[PDB]
Amino acid sequence: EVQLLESGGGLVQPGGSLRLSCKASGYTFSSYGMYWVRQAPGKGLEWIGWIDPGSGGTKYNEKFKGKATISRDNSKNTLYLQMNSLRAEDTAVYYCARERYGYYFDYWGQGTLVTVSSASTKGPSVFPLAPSSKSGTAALGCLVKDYFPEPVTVSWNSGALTSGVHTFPAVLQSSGLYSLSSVVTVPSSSLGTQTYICNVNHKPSNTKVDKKVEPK
Amino acid sequence: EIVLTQSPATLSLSPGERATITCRASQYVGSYLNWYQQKPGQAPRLLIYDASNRATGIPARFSGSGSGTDFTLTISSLEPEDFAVYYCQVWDSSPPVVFGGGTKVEIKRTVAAPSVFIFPPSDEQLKSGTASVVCLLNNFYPREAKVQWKVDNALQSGNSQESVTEQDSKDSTYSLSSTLTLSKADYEKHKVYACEVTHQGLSSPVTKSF
Amino acid sequence: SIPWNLERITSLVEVYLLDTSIQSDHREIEGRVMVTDFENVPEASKCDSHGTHLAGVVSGRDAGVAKGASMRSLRVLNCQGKGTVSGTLIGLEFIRKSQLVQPVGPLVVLLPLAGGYSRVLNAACQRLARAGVVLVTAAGNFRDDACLYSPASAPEVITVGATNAQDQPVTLGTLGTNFGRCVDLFAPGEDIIGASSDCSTCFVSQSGTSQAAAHVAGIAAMMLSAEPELTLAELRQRLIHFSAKDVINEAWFPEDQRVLTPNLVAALPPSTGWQLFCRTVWSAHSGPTRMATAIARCAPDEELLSCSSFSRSGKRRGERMEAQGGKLVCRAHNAFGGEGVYAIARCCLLPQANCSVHTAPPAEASGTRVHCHQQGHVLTGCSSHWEVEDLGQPNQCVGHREASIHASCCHAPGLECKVKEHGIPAPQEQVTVACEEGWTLTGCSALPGTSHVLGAYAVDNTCVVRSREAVTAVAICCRSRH
Amino acid sequence: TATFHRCAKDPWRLPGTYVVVLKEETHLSQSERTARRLQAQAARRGYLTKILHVFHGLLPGFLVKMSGDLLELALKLPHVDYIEEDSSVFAQ
Ligand SMILES: C[C@]1(CC(=O)Nc2nccs2)NCCc2cc(OC[C@@H]3CCCCO3)c(Oc3ccc(C(=O)O)c(F)c3)cc21
Repeated sequence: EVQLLESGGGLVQPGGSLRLSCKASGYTFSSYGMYWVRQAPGKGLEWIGWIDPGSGGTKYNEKFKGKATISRDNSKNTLYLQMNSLRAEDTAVYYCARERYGYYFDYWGQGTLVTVSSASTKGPSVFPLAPSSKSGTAALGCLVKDYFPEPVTVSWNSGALTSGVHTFPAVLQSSGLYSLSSVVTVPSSSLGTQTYICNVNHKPSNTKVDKKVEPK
Repeated sequence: EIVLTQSPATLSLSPGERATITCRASQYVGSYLNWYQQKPGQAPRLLIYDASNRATGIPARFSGSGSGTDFTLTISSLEPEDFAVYYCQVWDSSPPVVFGGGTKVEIKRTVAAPSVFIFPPSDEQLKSGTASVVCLLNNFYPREAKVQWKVDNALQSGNSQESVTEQDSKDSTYSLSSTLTLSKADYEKHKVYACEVTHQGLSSPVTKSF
Repeated sequence: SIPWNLERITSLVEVYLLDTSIQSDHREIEGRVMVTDFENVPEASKCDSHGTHLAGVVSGRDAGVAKGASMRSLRVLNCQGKGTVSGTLIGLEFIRKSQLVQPVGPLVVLLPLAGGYSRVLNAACQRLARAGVVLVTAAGNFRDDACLYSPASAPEVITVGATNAQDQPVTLGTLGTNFGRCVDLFAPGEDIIGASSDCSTCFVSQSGTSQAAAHVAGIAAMMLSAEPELTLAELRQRLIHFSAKDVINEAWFPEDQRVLTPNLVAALPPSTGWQLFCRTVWSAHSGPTRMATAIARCAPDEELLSCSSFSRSGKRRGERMEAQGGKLVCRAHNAFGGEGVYAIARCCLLPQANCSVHTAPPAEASGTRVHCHQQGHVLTGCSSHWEVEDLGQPNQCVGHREASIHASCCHAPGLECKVKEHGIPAPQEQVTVACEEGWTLTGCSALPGTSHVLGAYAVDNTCVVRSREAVTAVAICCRSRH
Repeated sequence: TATFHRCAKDPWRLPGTYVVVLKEETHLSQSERTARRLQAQAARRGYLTKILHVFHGLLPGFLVKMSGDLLELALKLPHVDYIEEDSSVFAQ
């Protein structure tokens, strides 16, 4: 089988450089061309560069000229990428793709996220979103605020509450920290009966916070 | 350089219904056009190569057509796993590769109304020195929705952030959460707070006053 | 969709290409185009640009004429598309050596190059055509007479001019397509999409007589796949028969070249027994000598059915048919003080016709008459010449009393022939008569006892009599009985 | 009896390289003997010549790289039909 193993993802300081790898297996590495394609979330596919592992011949996108460098090591079937002087616009999921000359892209990498930010690791502050006193269905949640970096996993009642749960994608605010909200819609009769807790886990900081949602 | 123009940007159809996506090349490219499918959190998948050939492990409902400048991707009957992003791709000289803009295929359900909710800042959050007001827009089909914050009958200058969930697997609806963030000083010296929703109404604001 | 140049297009056949190096890995031509060991050029993707495009024009999977045709590439042109006559001769010798090694089959040699008139290069094209090779060449892109260029001027090759999307001759600045009597037909040669040597799936638009010649070589390969025993004479007649007629505005060509240049644009119509195929050949201009002679011959495997003459001033002494090497030739005569004449022959595919000339001397009575009397013989043409400076029943030729009349009598029991006339009392510039549908024009002449006749010539199935009693255009129309 | 041929398009002429074309029935051994005779008569007069190619199968003759001064000498050689000065061909 043909596998493309990527590595080198994470946090890069603005002005810093990303250094990625792409380990290939299951084929003759020199017989196929290799590309580096990135994709910003919500946006489309943007190619970075190309290399021929046989010749060492390379091509680059004009927008990345002088900043991007692609090299190879045929002895270990590894593809290399370096993109200098990164700005916040360079936050994307980076892929290494194999090309069949004149045909198509037959194999891809798993996708490597590279986030460019000068922020530091910080645990979140969980604030409840209480159900209203005024008014058959009641909506409540909790606000996961001021954390870095992504992601945050939110569960309700240790996973016993899955119906009507909507954990929203986070937003990058002015401070450089993230903020999301997870909301559950429940029948209004089970308010005083059933207890509602949101289980927040921020793995990069090992922050596990349980917060009970109670009416005001 | 060759520019691949895809039409439409978003295709809203029902499962079982037939889907047709168009890719238009600015130059003659022959029949050397490829189609890719990209599901969320995954890498693009080869679907159609040489404008008409199905790739290895591709179901028969997928079919491609065209030669020259106009290309078409056809799905005979939409299965629920076929709702993704589709890209057309060709090779070129000056840039060695050209990708299309992308076409998102959406599930189409009956026009539903959002169950609008409002949430005041938390008690523990007010002690921190920042207030956050949340406006919930739950289970509505058309993704197009507008949220205008009403701070004592005034507008939202530039302090509002929102996020939309992915289309639900059960009822094919979307959900929105808008967050109005304010300082501790600005939260106290204002009477009423509201979020106006212009979806399929007319206008349904939901207010709160401390 | 389908490019415009393929709108008129509906087995062991090799297409040899003598051009620049080609990018054989290109998706359009890979697997079908073989790169030979041959290379003779006068000293990387710009090197392959010209050859790759032409290979794509002939056998391109998407944009080719003969989609999937087998090709063999020879390198005679460098990176700047420059070669030598000597390097081209060695390439042609390489084909002759390869023809004796490779299995027996139809060979098409595409020569999308041009230099000045070369005696050795035209003699080399004559040698290959005598071995059964179909040579397709470019007319040149010099807005000049193609008779001044080689291998365009080689009588044994198929010389191809270029036309655009509006079937108009290609113009490129002060230059453009070549023309003249040495050109056989025209073909798409402007904004031609084909294989680009920049990437293995890239397309580029190129223009020239090279693209026009590659288009005709594509048509010839499709003809030779369906009918492998077609001769060059049979293949040339079919290209002319299948061509689009009268679609070129001749005003683009110089005035003296409008009558000489064929108004034919290459086509391959839907396929759909034996029918009569005729074509017109023009001799070179005789010259200002009072005793100068213009001679028009037909191609080998072809029969000369008629002879006519033409002079721009009208100062001429007619024409005559004569036996030379066991075949009839057209011979025109210039008058004393005449600038020169053209000998115009009618070349047809009529096997074992054994055409003979029947001459009646000037009777000088009230005029000169001759007919075809043999069994199974038909009258195909009437010729007349006079030795004087200034003159004063069906199946028959009629001439002036002071002139000697000539009749072409061809043994063809399968042909039925008729005479069609049209006369104009005060003609402006020309008198015209055309054969009916299904009929083939074999002879074009004018009736004698006329004031001022410049000459006569056949344009497809129309007899054209040029002028300066009613001036009458006489057409001999033949067809097969079935 | 032998004639000389050259390109009428003067910028396309390539003097110094000539195609010596022999008579129709000439054998390969007679072509090589003529090329050896041409080199002997030129080296006797102080000229350094080079036979670039010997034609057989298509046309009898050879390709010679010599000075233009030897044309009068070469046209007088036996079995010679005509001599043609090399010229340039171009992609159309
Ligand atoms: C249109 C054609 C193909 C064609 O019809 N081929 C023929 N082969 C034999 C008869 S027609 N295309 C290729 C190039 C080409 C070149 C032609 O003149 C080159 C000559 C050389 C001799 C002096 C006049 O210029 C030409 O016209 C000729 C050729 C020979 C004689 C003849 O006297 O044998 C003649 F009376 C007229 C026709 C063509």
